[PDB]
Amino acid sequence: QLRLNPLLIQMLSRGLHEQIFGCGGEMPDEAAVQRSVEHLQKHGLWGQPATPLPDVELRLPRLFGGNLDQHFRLLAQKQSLPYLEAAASLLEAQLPPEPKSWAWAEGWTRYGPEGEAEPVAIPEERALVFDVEVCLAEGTCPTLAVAISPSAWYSWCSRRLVEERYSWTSQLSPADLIPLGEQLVVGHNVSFDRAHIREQYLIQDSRMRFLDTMSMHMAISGLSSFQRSLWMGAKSWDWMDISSANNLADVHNLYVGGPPLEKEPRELFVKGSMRDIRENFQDLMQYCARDVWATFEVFQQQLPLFLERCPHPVTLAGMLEMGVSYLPVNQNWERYLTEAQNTYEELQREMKKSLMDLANDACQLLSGERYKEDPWLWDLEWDLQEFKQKQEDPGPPSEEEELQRSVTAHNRLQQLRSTTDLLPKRPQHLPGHPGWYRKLCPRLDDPAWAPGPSLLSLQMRVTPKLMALTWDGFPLHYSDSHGWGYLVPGRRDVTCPYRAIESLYRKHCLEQGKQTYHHGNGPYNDVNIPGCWFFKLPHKDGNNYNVGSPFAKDFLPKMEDGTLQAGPGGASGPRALEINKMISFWRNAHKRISSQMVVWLPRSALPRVVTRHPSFDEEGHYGAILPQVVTAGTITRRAVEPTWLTASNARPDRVGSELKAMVQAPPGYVLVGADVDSQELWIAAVLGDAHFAGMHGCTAFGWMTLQGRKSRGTDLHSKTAATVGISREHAKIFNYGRIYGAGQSFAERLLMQFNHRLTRQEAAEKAQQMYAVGGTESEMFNKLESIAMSDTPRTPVLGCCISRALEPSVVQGEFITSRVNWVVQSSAVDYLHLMLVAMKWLFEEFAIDGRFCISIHDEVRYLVREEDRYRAALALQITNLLTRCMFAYKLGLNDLPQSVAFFSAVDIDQCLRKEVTMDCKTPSNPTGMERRYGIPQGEALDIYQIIELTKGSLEK
Amino acid sequence: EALLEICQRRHFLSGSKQQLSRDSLLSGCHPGFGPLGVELRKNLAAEWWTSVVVFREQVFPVDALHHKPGPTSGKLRENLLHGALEHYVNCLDLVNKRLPYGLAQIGVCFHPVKSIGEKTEASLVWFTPPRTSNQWLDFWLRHRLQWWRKFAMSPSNFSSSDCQDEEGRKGNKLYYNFPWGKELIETLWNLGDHELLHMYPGNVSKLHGRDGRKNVVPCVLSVNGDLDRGMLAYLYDSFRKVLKLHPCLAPIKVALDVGRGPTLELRQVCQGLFNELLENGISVWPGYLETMQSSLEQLYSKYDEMSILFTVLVTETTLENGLIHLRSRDTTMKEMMHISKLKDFLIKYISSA
Amino acid sequence: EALLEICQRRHFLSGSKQQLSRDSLLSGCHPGFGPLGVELRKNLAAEWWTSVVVFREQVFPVDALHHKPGPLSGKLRENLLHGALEHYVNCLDLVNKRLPYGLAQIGVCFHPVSIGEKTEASLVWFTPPRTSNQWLDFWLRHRLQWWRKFAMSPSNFSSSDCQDEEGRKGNKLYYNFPWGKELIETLWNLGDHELLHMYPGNVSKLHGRDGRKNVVPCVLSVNGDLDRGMLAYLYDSFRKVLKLHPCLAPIKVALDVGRGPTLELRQVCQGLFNELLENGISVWPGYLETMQSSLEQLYSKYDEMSILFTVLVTETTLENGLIHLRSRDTTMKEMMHISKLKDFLIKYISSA
DNA sequence: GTCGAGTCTAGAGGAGCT
DNA sequence: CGGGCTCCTCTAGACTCGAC
Ligand SMILES: Nc1ccn([C@H]2C[C@H](O)[C@@H](COP(=O)(O)OP(=O)(O)OP(=O)(O)O)O2)c(=O)n1
Ligand SMILES: [Ca+2]
Repeated sequence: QLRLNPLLIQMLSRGLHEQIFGCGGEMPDEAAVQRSVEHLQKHGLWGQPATPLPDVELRLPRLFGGNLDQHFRLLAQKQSLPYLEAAASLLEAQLPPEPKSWAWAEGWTRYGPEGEAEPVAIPEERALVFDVEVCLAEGTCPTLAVAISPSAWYSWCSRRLVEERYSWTSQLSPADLIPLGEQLVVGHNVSFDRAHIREQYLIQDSRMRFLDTMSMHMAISGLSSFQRSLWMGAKSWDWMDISSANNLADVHNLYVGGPPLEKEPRELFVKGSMRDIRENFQDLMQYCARDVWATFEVFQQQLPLFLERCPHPVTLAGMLEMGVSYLPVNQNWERYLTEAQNTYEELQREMKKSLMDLANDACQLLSGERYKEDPWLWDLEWDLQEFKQKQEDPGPPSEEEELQRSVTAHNRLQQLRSTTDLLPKRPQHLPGHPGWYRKLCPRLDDPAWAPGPSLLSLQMRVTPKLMALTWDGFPLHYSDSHGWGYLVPGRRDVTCPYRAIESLYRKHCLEQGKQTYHHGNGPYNDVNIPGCWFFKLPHKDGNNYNVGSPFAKDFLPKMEDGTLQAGPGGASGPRALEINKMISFWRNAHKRISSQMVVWLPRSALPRVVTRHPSFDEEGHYGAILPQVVTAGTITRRAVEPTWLTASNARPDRVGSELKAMVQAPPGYVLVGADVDSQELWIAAVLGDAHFAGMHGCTAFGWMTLQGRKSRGTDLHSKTAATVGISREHAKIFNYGRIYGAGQSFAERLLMQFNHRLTRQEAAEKAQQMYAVGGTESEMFNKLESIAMSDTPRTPVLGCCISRALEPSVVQGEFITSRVNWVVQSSAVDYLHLMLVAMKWLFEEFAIDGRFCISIHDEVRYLVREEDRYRAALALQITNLLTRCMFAYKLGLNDLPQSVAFFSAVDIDQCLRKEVTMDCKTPSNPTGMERRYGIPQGEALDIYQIIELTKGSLEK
Repeated sequence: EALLEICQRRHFLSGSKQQLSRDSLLSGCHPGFGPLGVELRKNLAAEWWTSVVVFREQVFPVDALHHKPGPTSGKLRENLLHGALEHYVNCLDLVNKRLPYGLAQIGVCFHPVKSIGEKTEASLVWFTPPRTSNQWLDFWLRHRLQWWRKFAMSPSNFSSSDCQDEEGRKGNKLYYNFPWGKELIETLWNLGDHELLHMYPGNVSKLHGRDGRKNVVPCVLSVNGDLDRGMLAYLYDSFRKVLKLHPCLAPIKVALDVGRGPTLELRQVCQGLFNELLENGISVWPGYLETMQSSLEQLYSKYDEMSILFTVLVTETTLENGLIHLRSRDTTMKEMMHISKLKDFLIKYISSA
Repeated sequence: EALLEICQRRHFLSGSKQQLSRDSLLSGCHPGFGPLGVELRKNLAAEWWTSVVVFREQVFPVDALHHKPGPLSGKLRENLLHGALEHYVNCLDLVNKRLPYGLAQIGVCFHPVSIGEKTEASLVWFTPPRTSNQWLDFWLRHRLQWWRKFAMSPSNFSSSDCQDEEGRKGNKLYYNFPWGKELIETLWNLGDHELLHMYPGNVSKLHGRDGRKNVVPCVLSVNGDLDRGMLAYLYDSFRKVLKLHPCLAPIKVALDVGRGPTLELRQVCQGLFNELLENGISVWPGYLETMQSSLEQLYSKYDEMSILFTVLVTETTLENGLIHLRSRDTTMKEMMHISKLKDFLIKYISSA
C-alpha cells in the first residue's frame, strides 16, 4: 500500500489511488524532479526524513463519470436538475397584470384572470417569487406576503392582521407561519423570507431550495466594502457603472434600469403599528407587489449571467445546499439569554456605581472655583443656569383642634398648587448643577430614568477625567484632532492649570521612586495646551491612529504594568478595564442574539426518534433557528450572517460567549462535523506546487506545509509559533498577514503587541528575518498574481469568474490586493461547494438519516441521526478525501499525499462548541455546560477509529 | 474609630464607647441600637423580605417561637432553621405538595458568648427535589450575593467562599471585608433530608413532595443571613463626613426646614408638606420644630452624618411662587423645585434607586 | 369553635387540631401562627406603627433587648416598659431635652404561665406632671378610636377606668369576645417613680424642659397585645366568610386561570401577578394549580381565607381582555378590562 | 422674532469571527 | 497595502417645531 512521491513524500495508498486516480499514471519528468530537488536543497529542506503514516485501505463507492471532475459534474447535475427546471419555467412565464384590489381574507388567496381573488390552501406551484413583510412593532411574526407563480398571483394575510385580539402568544410556533407546502422559491434576500415558512422548521427536510438574487448579484458584479464606500460617496471610475449596492433599488437600476424603484416614505412596517397597517392595507400590498415584480425582473436578468460566469454545476448545486442551514435549540436558549443579560446588568451596574461616585464627589469642586486647579476637570463646562419663571406645654390638642389644624395645613398647601402657572411649559433640567453634569443625568421625562449621572460609561470622554487617569505620571488629556494623549508638564513656550500638573508629577516622581525628559508618540504642538507638551498615546495599530478610549483591551497590559494608573488607586482602574473586557462582546451583540427568531416545534411536529428517546423531557421545549445566511455576501462569494458567522467562542472571561454551545441537538440526534486543517494554507501551497513543477511539495513552502502534524506540534502554524514565540492562534494571523501583503512594519507591530517581552528592535529584526526569507513562497505569489493580472481571473478549480467590478479592464491596477486574495478565498468557497455536493450525494446514496446544519467557512456540521454518527463520520472523511483529490486533479497533479487526505478529527458532539473538550465556563456560565445543562463531552475520532467502528462500510 | 463616634452621636448605636467595641458589636452584647439604627435595620429587613418572599409564588412566612419547649427544661433558640422544619408538613397543604417551596423568617436568635448575645437573622428554608439541589444552591448563592451587592457602594467587599461540612455536605459562605478582616454575614447549606427524617420519624410517605410527576423526599437547603452584622457592614460601607447609605436603606429620606418668618403661614405650609410626605411613605425629619437656629453649614453637616437624602427649605418666598430649596446629599448642589411636584420627584427618586 | 377550625385549616393558626385551645391562644402558649396569621399580625403591627409613630414628631422607635443581664443570672424581659426607661436619658438628645416625647416599640414579652410569649405594642410618654392626666385621656381616646376603626362592630371594643394599688389612675380596653371581655390594652399614669428609682442621684439628668423651667417627667404607659387583638379581629370578622378589613386582610386578590390553552393563559396570569405585586397588592397564585376544583369551591375557599377579590382569566381574556371579578363582601360577579384592574384595586383599598 | 429641546444622520473608533 | 465582513456606542453637526 505504501507509495512515495519522487521527492520522498508519502502519497495516497495504493488501494485508494487506484480507486480515485486509476492506474496508468505517467512517469514524472525527471528534469522537473531534479529541479525540485535542487530547489529543496537550496533552502536546506531536502534529505529530512518523515515517518510513514499508517496507510489506509478503504472500499470507496463507485465514482461514476470517468474521473473525478465528471463524477462531481454528474452529482451536481442530478442534484440541481429539478430546481433549474423550475427556474427555467419561471424565466419563460407570462404573468397577468398585478390585481388592483387585494383580498383581505386570512390565508393564501389566488387571483385568477381579471383579478378574481380565490381562497386556496397553498400555492400549488413548483416555482415562486416571494416576499414577506413583517411588522417590527409586534414582533417577528409574518404580516403579509405576495407570491408570483408562472400562472397566477398569490397573496397571504395573517390572523394577527385580519383578526383583532387583546393578546397574541409571544412564543412563535409553526402554526402562525406561511404554509408553502421539489419546490424552488426565488427572492431578494430570501433568507429572511425562508425563516417565515412553516415547513422549513421540521427536522425532516422537505425538498425545497431557495435562490437569492442578492447572492447572485454579489457573485456577478459584487463590490468591495471600500468600493462600497466609494460608490456610495459618488452617488478610473468605469467600475461604478457595472456594479451596484445590494439594495433592490440599486440592483434593479443596474440589471434592469427601468423606472426608479420607490419605497414607502412612511415605513409602516419598521416605524409603524398594526393599526397603521390595517389602515394602509392596499398601499402596502401594492408596494409588496412592486418589489416582487422588481425581484422577478432582476432574476430574469441575472440567471443567464450567473450561469455564464459560474458555469460549473457544482457552484449552483452547493449554493442551493448552503441555504438550508438549520440550528436546533431548546429551552436552554432562554436561560442563556436571561443569564447573560443579568450578568451584563450586574457588571454594568457595578461599573456605574464606581463612576457615579466619582462624578458626585467632583461637583463639590464647584464651591470656591476649585476645579480651576484640577488637572482633569478644568476644561469642562462648570456653568449654572438660572431658574426660569414666567413656650410651655400647650397640652393635648382636642379632636376639633386636630381636624382644624389638619385641614388648614392641607388648604395652605393646596392653595400654592395654583402657582404652577408661572412655571414654563418646558421643565428645566438640573439648572443648579454644572454643565458637564446635566448631560450625564437622564431627563425626568425618560421612561428609563435613574437617579444620579446614570448615563456615565467608560467610553464617554469625561470618564478618563473623573477617574483621574494618568499615564506615566502625566494627566490624560483629549484633543479633538489626535484622540487621547497626556500633558507632560514643565513647558515654558478656563486656562489649564500647569502648576497643579507640575506638582502632581513631582509627587509621582518622588513617591513612585522615579527621578525634554520624555519620549513618546511625540509632542504634537498643534494642540498647544499652555505650559505643557501633548504627547499622544501609543495605539496598537501604529503612531498614525488615534486612541478612541484609554479603556481599550490593549491597555490592560499597560494598566497592570504601572504606566496607566487611576487617581483613586488600588484596583479601581484594573477593575474598570476588566469589566469592560468582560462585557465588550455582549454590549454589541445582545440586540442581535436576543432577537433571534426561534420557532418552537410542538410535540406533534417532532419525529418519533425524538419523542421515544429516554432523554426526551416531557416538560422541555425544542425549537430551531434558521440562520439568515446570504449564501454569497462577499466579493469572494463567502456566506454572510451577522450573528452566527460572528458568534464568539467560549472564553473564560467573556460574558455571553457560550452562544454556539446553546445549539444543542434534539434527543436521538447528534451533531457530526469537522474543520478543514489549514485550508487556505494548503490551497496556496498546492497552487504554488502546480505552478512550479507539478508535484506535491516541489516548492519549499509546499514541502514545509505538507511535512508535519498538528498533534505533534510540527505543523507550519505551530512551527512558526515556536519560531517567533507566539501562540498558534496568533501565528495564524502572523502568517496570513505575511501571505496577504502585510509589510514588515505590520509584523513588527504584531510582535510588539502579542509578545510583550519583544521590544521594538527585537520585533523588527525577527520580522526582517522572516520576510527576507527566489524565495520559499515565491512561486505561490507568482501564480496568484498571474491569475489576478489575467484578463478574466477565474478560480482554477471550478472556473467561477471574478466580479465585473474587479476586472483589470475596468480597474487600472487598483484594488490589486483584494483581487489576489479573491483567488484563495474563492478557492475555499469552491472547496465548500464540493464538500456539500459530495456529502449530499453520500447521504442520498447510502440512506443516512441526517441533514446539513451549518457551515462556518472551514467548518461543516451535519445534524445526523444518533445511530448513523459513525457512518456520517466515514462519509465526511470520504468527502474530504474526494475534495482534496479533485482539487489536485483540477491543478493537473494526479496524486494526493496521505497526510492531507483525511480529517484530523471528526467531532461527534451535541453542541456547536469549537472543541469537544470544552466546558464553556464564562461569567454568564460559571458552573459549565455539564453542571448546568448536562451536556457530556463528545468524541473526536481519527480516520482509523472511524474505519474500525464502521468496518469501512458506508452501508448499514 | 470616627465611624463609631458618628454612629453614637447620630443615634445609630446606643451606650458608651466602652460598651460599643468591635467584639461587642459582632457578638450581640451591645446595649442596643439608636432610633436610627432601628430604622436602618427595618429597611434592611424590608428589602430582604421584598427580594425573597414577596416576588415568589412559593415562599411563605413562618412563625417559629423564641423558646424550645421541653427536653427537662426549655432553652432559647439558636437558629430559625429548627423551627421552620416543624412546619414543613403543614405547609405542604398550601403548595398542594408541589416542590420546590420555601419558608422564610426574620427573628432574634440567642447565642452563648457567660454572656448572652442576640442576633437578628433572616433565614429561608428551601425544600427542593434531591436532583436539583446543587442547581438551587448555586441559584440561591448568586441571588443572595447579588442582593448583598445591590445596596453596596463597593460590591467587591462582599465575597463568597465554597465550604464543606463534616458529613461532606456542600455549602457556601458570604463575607464582608471589614477593615480588620472578613466576617461571616450569610451561610447557605445543602443539608439533605437527614434533619427531616430525624424530626419526622416513621413512615416517609408523609414527607413526599412532588418533583413533577415523581414523589420524592425533598433535600433541605438553608440560608441564614445576619441583619445586625449586615447593617454594620452597610454602615462601614457607606463611610466631608457623610454616610452614603443607599436611598432604599437610609433611615430618614427628607429633612424639612423654615425661614425666619412669617412663622404662622410658614409653619402651616410646613405642616401641610410634612403630612403630604408622610402619607406617601417618606420618612421626614421635623427640622422646622428645632428651637435653635444654626448656620446652614452646621445643619448640613448634621444632616449628612445622618444619611438624609434631601434637605427641603421652606421660605417666605414659597408663599408667593411655590418654590422650595432642595439640596442633595450626594452632590451638595441646591436646586429649586415647585412645592407641588416634590412628592412625585421624591417617590421617583426612591423607587428608581 | 368553627372559627378556630377554619383558621387552623386556612393556615391562620399553625399546629395540630388538638394543639389549639382558647386558653392557649390567650396566654401565648400555642404552637404559633400560619402564614395567614403571620401576615395578619404584620398588617396589625404596621397599622399600629403608622397610627402611633409615623405621624407624631415626638415619638421615636426604641431598641430594647429580650434578656435583662446583671444581678437582680439573666432574665427575659416581661414588659417593654423597662427597656424604654433605660433609653430615657440618652433619648433626651433627640428632642434637645424638650418635653413631652415618647418611645414606642413592638416586640416580644415573655410571661410565665410554661413560658408564654406575647408580642406587645407599647408607648411610654414622658410628659411634665402638669398635663399628665390630659395626655392620658388623649391617648385613651386615640387608642380606643384605633381599635374601633377596623372593627365591623365597634361596640364590642369598650373601655373602663381603674385605680392602681398606689392610687395611680389608668384605663383599660376590652374586646367583648363571645365568652366575655378580655383585656387587650391598658393605660397607666405611673409618675416618675421608676425613672427616679432607675436613676438615683443627680436628678439633673432626668430634668426635662417644660417650656422654660426644668422638671422630671411623669411617665404614661400604653400597652396592648397584638396577638389578642388579632384574635379579637378574627372573631369580629366571622355562609362561612371572614370579612376582615381591607387594610388587615393578609391576601387581597386571588388570581386564577379557568380555561385552555394553559401556556397562553398562564403568561397573562403571570404578567398580571407581577403587575399587582409591584404595586403592593398581596396576590394568591391560584393559577399555578394543575387540578382544578369547582369555581364555587374556589369561591368558598377564598372567602374563608379573607381574600377581597377573585380574578379569573379565561379564553375571552385573550380576545378582548375582560377578566371575571368577584367581590367577597357583595358576592357579585362582574367583567372588567385587565388594564383597569390594578387601579380599581388600589382605589378600593385606599377608599376603606 | 427668537431660542432651546427632540430627532436624524454621518463619521470615528472598538470589537466578534473566519 | 493583511484581507473579507458584521454591528455597536459616542459625538458633533444640521434641521425642525413649539413655546417665550
Ligand atoms: N486572521 C485570519 C484568520 C483566518 N483567515 C483565513 C485563512 C484560513 O484558511 C481561513 C480559516 O481560518 P482558520 O482559523 O481555520 O485557519 P487554519 O485553517 O490555518 O486553521 P486550522 O488549520 O486550525 O483549521 O480563514 C485569514 O486569512 N486571516
Ligand atoms: Ca480551518
